[PDB]
Amino acid sequence: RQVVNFGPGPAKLPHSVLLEIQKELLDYKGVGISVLEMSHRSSDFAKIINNTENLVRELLAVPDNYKVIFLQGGGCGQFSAVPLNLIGLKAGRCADYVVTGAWSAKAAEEAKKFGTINIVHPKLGSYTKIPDPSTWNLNPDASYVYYCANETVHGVEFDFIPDVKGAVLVCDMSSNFLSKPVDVSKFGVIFAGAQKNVGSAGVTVVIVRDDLLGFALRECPSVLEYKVQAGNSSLYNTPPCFSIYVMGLVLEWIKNNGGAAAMEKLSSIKSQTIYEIIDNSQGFYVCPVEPQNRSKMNIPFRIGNAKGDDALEKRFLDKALELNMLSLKGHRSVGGIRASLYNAVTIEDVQKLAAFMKKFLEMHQL
Amino acid sequence: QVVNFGPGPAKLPHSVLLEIQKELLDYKGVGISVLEMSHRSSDFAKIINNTENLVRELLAVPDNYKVIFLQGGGCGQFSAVPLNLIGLKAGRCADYVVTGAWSAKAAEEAKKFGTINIVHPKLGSYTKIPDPSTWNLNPDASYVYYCANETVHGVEFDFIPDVKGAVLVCDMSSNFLSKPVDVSKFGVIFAGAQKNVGSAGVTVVIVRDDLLGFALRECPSVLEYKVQAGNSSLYNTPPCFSIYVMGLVLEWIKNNGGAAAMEKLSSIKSQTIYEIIDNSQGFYVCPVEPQNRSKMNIPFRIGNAKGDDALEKRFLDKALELNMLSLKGHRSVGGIRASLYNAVTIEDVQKLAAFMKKFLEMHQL
Amino acid sequence: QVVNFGPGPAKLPHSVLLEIQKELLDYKGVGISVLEMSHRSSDFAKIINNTENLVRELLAVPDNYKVIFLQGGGCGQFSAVPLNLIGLKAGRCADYVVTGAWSAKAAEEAKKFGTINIVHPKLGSYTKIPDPSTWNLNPDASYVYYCANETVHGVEFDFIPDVKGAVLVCDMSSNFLSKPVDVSKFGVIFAGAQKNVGSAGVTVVIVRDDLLGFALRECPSVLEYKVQAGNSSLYNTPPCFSIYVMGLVLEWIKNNGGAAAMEKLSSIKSQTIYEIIDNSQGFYVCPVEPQNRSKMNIPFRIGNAKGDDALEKRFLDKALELNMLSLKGHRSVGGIRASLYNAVTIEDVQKLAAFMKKFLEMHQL
Amino acid sequence: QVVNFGPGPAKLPHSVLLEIQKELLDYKGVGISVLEMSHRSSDFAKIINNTENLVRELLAVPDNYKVIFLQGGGCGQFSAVPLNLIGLKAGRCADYVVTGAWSAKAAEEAKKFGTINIVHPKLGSYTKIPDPSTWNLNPDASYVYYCANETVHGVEFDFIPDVKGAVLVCDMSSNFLSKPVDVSKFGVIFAGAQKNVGSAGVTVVIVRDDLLGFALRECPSVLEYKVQAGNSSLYNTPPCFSIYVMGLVLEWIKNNGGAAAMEKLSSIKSQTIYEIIDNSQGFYVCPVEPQNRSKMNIPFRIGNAKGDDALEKRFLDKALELNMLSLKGHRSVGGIRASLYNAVTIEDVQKLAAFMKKFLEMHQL
Amino acid sequence: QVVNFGPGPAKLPHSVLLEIQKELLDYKGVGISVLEMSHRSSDFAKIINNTENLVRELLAVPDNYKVIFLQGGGCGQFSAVPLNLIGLKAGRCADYVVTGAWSAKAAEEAKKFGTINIVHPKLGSYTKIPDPSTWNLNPDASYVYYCANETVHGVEFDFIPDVKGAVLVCDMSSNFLSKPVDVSKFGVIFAGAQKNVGSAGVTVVIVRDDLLGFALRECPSVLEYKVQAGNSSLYNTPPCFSIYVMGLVLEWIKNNGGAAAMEKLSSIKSQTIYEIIDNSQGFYVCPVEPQNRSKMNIPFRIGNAKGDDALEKRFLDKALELNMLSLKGHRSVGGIRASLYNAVTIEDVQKLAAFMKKFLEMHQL
Ligand SMILES: Cc1ncc(COP(=O)(O)O)c(/C=N/[C@@H](COP(=O)(O)O)C(=O)O)c1O
Ligand SMILES: Cc1ncc(COP(=O)(O)O)c(/C=N/[C@@H](COP(=O)(O)O)C(=O)O)c1O
Repeated sequence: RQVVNFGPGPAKLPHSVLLEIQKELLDYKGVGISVLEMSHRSSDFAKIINNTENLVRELLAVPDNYKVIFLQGGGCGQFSAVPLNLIGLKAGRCADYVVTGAWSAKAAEEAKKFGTINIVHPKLGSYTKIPDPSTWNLNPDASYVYYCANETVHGVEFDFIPDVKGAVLVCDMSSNFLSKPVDVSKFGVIFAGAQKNVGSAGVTVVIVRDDLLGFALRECPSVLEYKVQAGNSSLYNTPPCFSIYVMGLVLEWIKNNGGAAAMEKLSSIKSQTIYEIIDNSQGFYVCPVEPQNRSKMNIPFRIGNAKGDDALEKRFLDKALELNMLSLKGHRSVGGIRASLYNAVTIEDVQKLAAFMKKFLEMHQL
Repeated sequence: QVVNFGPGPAKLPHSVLLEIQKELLDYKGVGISVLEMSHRSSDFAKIINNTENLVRELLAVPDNYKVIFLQGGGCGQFSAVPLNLIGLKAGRCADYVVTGAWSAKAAEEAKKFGTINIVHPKLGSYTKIPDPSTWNLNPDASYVYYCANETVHGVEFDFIPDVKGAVLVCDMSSNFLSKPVDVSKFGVIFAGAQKNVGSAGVTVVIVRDDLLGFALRECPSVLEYKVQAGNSSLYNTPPCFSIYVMGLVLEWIKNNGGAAAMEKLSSIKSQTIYEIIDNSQGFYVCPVEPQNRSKMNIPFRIGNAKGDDALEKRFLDKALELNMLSLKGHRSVGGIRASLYNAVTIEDVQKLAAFMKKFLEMHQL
Repeated sequence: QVVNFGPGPAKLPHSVLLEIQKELLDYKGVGISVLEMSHRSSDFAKIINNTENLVRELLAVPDNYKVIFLQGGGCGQFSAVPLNLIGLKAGRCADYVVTGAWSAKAAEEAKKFGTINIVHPKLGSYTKIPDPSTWNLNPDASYVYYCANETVHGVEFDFIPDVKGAVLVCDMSSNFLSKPVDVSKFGVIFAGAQKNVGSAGVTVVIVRDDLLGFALRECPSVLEYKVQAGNSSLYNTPPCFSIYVMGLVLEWIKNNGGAAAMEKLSSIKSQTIYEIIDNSQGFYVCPVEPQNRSKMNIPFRIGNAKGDDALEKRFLDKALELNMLSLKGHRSVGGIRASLYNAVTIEDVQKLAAFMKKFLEMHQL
Repeated sequence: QVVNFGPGPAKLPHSVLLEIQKELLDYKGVGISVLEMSHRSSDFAKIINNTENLVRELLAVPDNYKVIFLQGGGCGQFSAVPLNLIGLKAGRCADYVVTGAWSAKAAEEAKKFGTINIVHPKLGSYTKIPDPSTWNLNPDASYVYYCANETVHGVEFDFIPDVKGAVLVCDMSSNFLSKPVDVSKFGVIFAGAQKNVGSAGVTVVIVRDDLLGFALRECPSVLEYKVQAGNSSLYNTPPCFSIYVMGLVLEWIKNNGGAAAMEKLSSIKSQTIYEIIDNSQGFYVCPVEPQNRSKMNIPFRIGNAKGDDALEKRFLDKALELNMLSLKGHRSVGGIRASLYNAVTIEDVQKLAAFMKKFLEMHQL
Repeated sequence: QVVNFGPGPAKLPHSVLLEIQKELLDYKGVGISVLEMSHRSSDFAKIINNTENLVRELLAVPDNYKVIFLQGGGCGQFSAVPLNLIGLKAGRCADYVVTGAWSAKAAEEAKKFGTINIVHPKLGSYTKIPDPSTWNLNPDASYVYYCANETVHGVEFDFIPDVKGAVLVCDMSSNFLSKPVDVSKFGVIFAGAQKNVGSAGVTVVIVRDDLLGFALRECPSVLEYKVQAGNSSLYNTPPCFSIYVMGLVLEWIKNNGGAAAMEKLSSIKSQTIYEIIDNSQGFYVCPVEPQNRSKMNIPFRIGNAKGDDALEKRFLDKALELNMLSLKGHRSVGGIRASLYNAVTIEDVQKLAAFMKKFLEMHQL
């Protein structure tokens, strides 16, 4: 029985990628050492981190006026780095935030340590929709505007780029990075933790417009300052060498599988398969997210009713584990069930979940 | 062949790399990779808790000391230790002992968060440790910071300095677990894993549990000691594979005799090279005073104290021809540098010893 | 490393070729090969019944439809369809729609068994589908025949044509189970397995149960639907191994999302190649109208519409160096033809996409 | 341990299955399966040519005969033989020699294309070949048909009959290449390959090259001898894998001594069983007159001429317990039947003979 | 791959054996082997003088001591020590400390040359060192003898016992040059080279120069200290090759850090094994008391203190299967004995440590 890994982050990696890492784990391409032993200042690793940046630029069509850097600290680290580097862009130290789920809320709260944060929309009773941009109250003197493209815990995803009336746009794409093409010119800063969609945990990719450097605060750590790191080509200090090497192998895998354009159509096929089972389930599976904001990456749902049948949800997760389908348990803050369908999750995998969901419904529906 | 004298990231034990390779696709039968593993799983809980217990056992860490695993490397703590501690006393003052390039870098970084005073008079050359008595200590300084092993200049403390009861913060990146350490006398110990205990990506921090909460407002949450300690280093996704790698290297250190056996091997390896430099009749020149000579990093010059560039080039070329990697000195000092961390075996240093002996035998006048 | 763009026989899933190899000497532990298995044994009964069940499941074939497995390939049904159905009405007439080479061959073969009226005027170039509303249908015709996907000219139906209540017959040889089909609207569907759902030697035929018993006297017993449906495809020895191979391919299609997912995967594959042609600025020429372009077979020319023989040879030569087999166009059209059947993965097509993009960038004037 | 006495499909040489298994993913280094191989490729031309040459070599087929490989099995030829040859003379009549189940099936099928006349009186039991002197031959008949070996009743011709110079069509399916054959005496020879030369899916048809061009109008083009001979059996996609398998079995026959050695081996094998029957003192009864006994299929009963069902079941149940498969007689006859085709080794017949001897020793009253 | 745990002769450094091999036919260009070198040549004089200088340098032998190389092994000094020194006092009495089989064998041999008195009561088992204050010393005895490291029983002295001024003779064959030695406090130190400093054939004796000339009349000239020291160990033909071999081992010990490094390596190696024995839950049983445990020879039992014969046999069988040689204990004690001399590297000990850990995990209940 082969394992089906629906991991939410860290998540599943392509099997062929794990085969290459295992192959050259003790003698990387004849150099004689491992990537785990490789000096970050050698020519050998210089090609690895340069090829990784070249892949990020190619796959996302990143314009030449954007800097691509690899930092540590994960996504939650960028929750501090974005205000540290950008909240001083305008004297008021004001920043606008769009809270559509748990991770955009966690980021807005963290930004209050560095400036006056304002949520541009009236609070949502439940993270089940994106507030209409026509209802946003945007500060014209705000340094930037922040929003989260894909909410991992709640399954709410933007399928558009919001109009911030010309403001500096900041976006958190950790749970949908390189699942679809992006017009990078519309953004000021894009960041994404690699552990979810483009590699393994340890490294965070950040795409910064080159004219936004140099507004960092005095309290910004040098290792998180965009100007410092973009000047040293992500090599101000020792970067997560192995995680940048793993990321390049996952990026090379996306390119060989059709790039961002193909990942979007595949993400449609996978998410549709599950969403159709839910909508036709006659209430047996309950996804409260509204259809136009449903995420193609994370599909959280309940069983039985809108509040969730705990016994039925316990049998579901237990029968799914004996079938070697891991990490289907929803986030501990919402409970229920969460199916994550990142790039590495194959169509045959979603089919296994889809068949199990149809067989489980035929067996417990009333 | 291949003998890796890397400064950091450095060589890993060949036994460790073999196990990482064996279970990269199916970690101990669970069915997934550690690269694929979730930090909120019970499987990674065993990994990160086993790594913590090894840090506590091998270093004899008291139970009133938190052990957290952060990101950002060494230079991350250059910003993390002031953000977490410079506000311990209202002055926002800190005493810094600059014995080399890494203590100077941390001293410069701390200037972003308060008043930073360098304790001694500025040295002309990082070749000696300013005697602890000539230290201009501030009684109201929030903490005193020094670097146990200066990787670029080869100046290592073989003692714990006296700071008149101040909380002591030490940077042991390039000598972590190379010798037993009295953790009780320290307030905060940090070390980047890539030099002597793991691979690049994760940093060990040992903090006395009564120094949390003095964090400035601008301290990022992933680097705030109080936050990460209260979440067992799981406030956000930690460098899972790096923590798993370190757990195996710590396991290797334990099986070979712990911190007690590492120190004895550190002396054998370091003295083997130092005997060659001292008996070299001026062919090899190491400027460090013998009492402060590092046992991990040995920088020296060839030909003269200023360095014979043409001679040092044939050295590094012939050394590369013999598959001895990363012997080139740091770019700010030049010359040669031999890094003899835990994974570097006695067999390795003997190869470097026989090579330096013959090279001197063929180029000295 | 080989990328198989074969047009029929075509590529099989690597998963399927592996299980066929493992079980070649001892199928499921019964002691013998499938090649040695008797068509009367209880073991082959499970094989052919499962292969019948999968066809009914993956296409949603209603209960009033028979599913049989014949020999003779697709061209066998060019004679078996008239022999079985041209006598539905006493006139011995049949309406045929000639959109390419394979419907043209079927129309000429049917003239041996009756009077055949082609429903539309000659096209001059197989580049479009004549409008079904302009179709000259005979209300006394026994059936209406049409080829859903023309493997040589790349002309595919993206709809079911209205034949005004006439018994409808379709040649789905080259797009069988590449998309869902409303079987209720058809009278007879047939498809050679060697193009999309297995290996050569067997032909699947789907017949409405009231269309049996209209076969002419001259129809062979092994090709009479009524005879073969009455014996469950076992009137004589069936292609046992070829039916077994089909069952594994169908089981592979079911495990990958059924026909619904094949249609969307075929959209990704064909859109990737067709866009390279449209943006080629005349370097790649596909004369088929976009509304009728095939998602399975993409024939095109290089250089200009009539074809540059020099560029088309280097394309096929460099494609052969890269192990991209069977990309040469059919003998009657020449040029290039890429076949993107079910087993052809997205990763395969990307190798073709990168090669066509690089060839254009290197020879475009 | 399994001993396969299958009637058809039958056992294949273990060395053939071993080679098919190892080349199944990468046939002779070309990079693809034969199941994926195009029938128009250089590789398959070499396969189908080698299969034809071995047929011509082992049977010594004269140059004025076409060797074509068809689909539809032997029952397919039951229609292809009349469709191609019943119009040879204007009367459209054919004379048929019914010696068992497969002659009667073929004679009845032929009645769908012309007037068929059995040349001999209806035999009360298929136990003897009517003396060729008794044959009532029509001098205006288009051909004379007879079955060489009746697989169900065990009646075999050990001579080429005299048909007064008429064109002779023979159904050698169950004794093809079990002995040399004077091909020059025949007009059409056909044989399903699943009994003694390969796997199910392909039929070998040897036609004298002047009998081409007499096919009826209703003959399917895939079954027309003239069409297929002009296309080297490549008018449409042929059963590629079956022909590849058939070639390997032909190579195995050639390496084991050709048709001459098969006749010597088939004599030793059938004698081993008949000797048990002839000396069984009525315990085993074989109704066929010994001068017409088949050397390939040995049907018999246990107990008495009509057969004791209680004893025959215990025989088959114990035989199945010993892993001896397909010993049950045909459904229309019941009882026991042993098929001893070329792949059935001498040790296989030795296991059966030792079992029959012990079974006779345990139940003979 | 072979790991040599021999008790004596033991393993030699792989580098030393390589040099012996390379220059076996042409010792440093001279044109002859060492095996052919005349002991009276200028070439061999350089060799034996080199070996003597290395012994003085590594052990810090004061100038008032003679260093001589003799034949006869260690047992040769069991006779040579009484013959040379028992006449130092007219009583012909000598004190012998019996801690194991080698001091016991040395005490018996000493009775041939005088009245020998064992200083303590016979132990029930050679598991500890009798307390030095419990020693019954003869003030009129010529000398006091003891064995520093008992190879058979694993009892080792970690001190220089106070003999109240008497001249002290010590048997250091099992730990010679495994640690710094205060040579001044002894009268005669001897050690067979075949255990920790070379190959069999030669024995080193360190004699204080004021103790020469007390040899009895029956002392052979080749074994008299005054004779050999008077001819620089060249009274007769000395074991030329065994001295040359020994000189390379000494050169190897010097390049690896002298005796101070051999002391640290012995601590790491012995403790790695002892930690497994103390934590074995009685699975491994070392009978020696912790304060007298040898660091060169570790004897233990498996299963219980008396030893499970079947369990220890499967231990030695899998040890041989893993190419770990000479682990079987001495015949008088049985069980397992692991020898950890200077040439036995840490990797060798780690190999054994992992094997002992896995042998326990698969046999312990
Ligand atoms: C003592 C000490 N402190 C901090 C660091 C850096 O850790 P990082 O901040 O994780 O890179 C290091 C790493 N030493 C390395 C740094 O080299 P680099 O200049 O970064 O290429 C070396 O000596 O070559 C260190 O030795
Ligand atoms: C749509 C459609 N219908 C019928 C056939 C005939 O298959 P067969 O009769 O089994 O060969 C085919 C076979 N097509 C193949 C035929 O190749 P061929 O021209 O036979 O070498 C092709 O397109 O190249 C088909 O594509």
